Amino acid sequence: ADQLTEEQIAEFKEAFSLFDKDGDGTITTKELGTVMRSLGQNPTEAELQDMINEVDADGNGTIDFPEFLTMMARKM
Ligand SMILES: [Ca+2]
Ligand SMILES: [Ca+2]
Repeated sequence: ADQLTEEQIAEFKEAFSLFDKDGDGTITTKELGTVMRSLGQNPTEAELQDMINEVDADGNGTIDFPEFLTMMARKM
């Protein structure tokens, strides 16, 4: 288990699906709203822009699964 057991990791994969509902391979900022919100939270518009950028490794302005996982490492 790197991050966590295959369970938690697997769920992170599922969470990814929940994020990228379109399956475009790209979590958008607006989608981030949905994302954080879906986990049962309430982000501000700023939080969408900022939450992405804070965990954007490429500086592109989008989040993928790999980046999500690194973010997940921060989630602790
Ligand atoms: Ca998307
Ligand atoms: Ca990115």
